[PDB]
Amino acid sequence: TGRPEWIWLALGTALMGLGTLYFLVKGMGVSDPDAKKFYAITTLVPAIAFTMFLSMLLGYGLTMVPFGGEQNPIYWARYADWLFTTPLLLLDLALLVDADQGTILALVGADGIMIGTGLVGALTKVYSYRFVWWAISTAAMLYILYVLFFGFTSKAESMRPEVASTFKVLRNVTVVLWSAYPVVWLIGSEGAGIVPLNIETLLFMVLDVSAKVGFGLILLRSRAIFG
Ligand SMILES: CCCCCCCCCCCCCC(=O)OC[C@H](COP(=O)([O-])OCC[N+](C)(C)C)OC(=O)CCCCCCCCCCCCC
Ligand SMILES: *C/C=C(C)/C=C/C=C(C)/C=C/C1=C(C)CCCC1(C)C
Repeated sequence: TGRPEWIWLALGTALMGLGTLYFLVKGMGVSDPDAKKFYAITTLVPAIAFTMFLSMLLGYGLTMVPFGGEQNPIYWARYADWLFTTPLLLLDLALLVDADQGTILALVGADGIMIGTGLVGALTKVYSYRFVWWAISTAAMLYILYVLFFGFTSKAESMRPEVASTFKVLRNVTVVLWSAYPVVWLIGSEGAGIVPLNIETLLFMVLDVSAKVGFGLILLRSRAIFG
């Protein structure tokens, strides 16, 4: 009966599910208050992803948008996942380096703009204006990456070296993974239409699992989260 990207939505669901269960069991077993905060934020991340992957697998979160002369499938539920999960990831990073309150507000604001303007782009009917929204979104993304690379690293230098070195691995993972998203959007079913929907779903699933479960495994096994 159903669409060919179903298999990657199914594999996504299973990996986000097992990662959530694993983080939950390890988290409930620790007593340190600082570690526990990291566990709570980091378990919630793949939990939200699991629910959105499951919804899309069962045929929700999907709409048709007319552009370029034809009717194009667009998965909007992805944006509902990212709207909450991307700022939770940034909060992990900010807590790890003791970032200022004003910095966090600015980053979460920027992140909201990135996801909101990405979604507006995805839903826009005049082909060339899709890319105006994409460009605004990518600018907001680049501001985030600049602040993580220059501002957060400088804050990390005032921490003990094992905290600084955990931050640097997470930072490097984040910059590499996050910088690929605007490229997948540009060339896939939301932008140019070159890479088909099934392969695009495969790419976003690998990126998402790496950015959430991978990131999580690295953070939650470090000594850096302990009080
Ligand atoms: C990360 C941020 C960096 C990117 C920022 C700028 C990059 C340089 C892009 C400029 C190229 C476009 C200029 C052009 O060349 O001509 C103008 C083009 C004609 O468009 P129009 O005749 O429909 O009316 C438009 C008139 N109006 C807007 C009032 C309705 O202005 C447009 O629309 C607007 C489309 C341009 C903005 C989005 C850039 C395209 C990005 C990549 C596209 C990739 C293709 C695979
Ligand atoms: C768990 C999900 C993660 C870590 C997702 C990150 C998603 C982005 C960095 C998305 C960025 C986008 C742009 C830069 C422009 C166009 C569309 C967006 C949402 C895909």
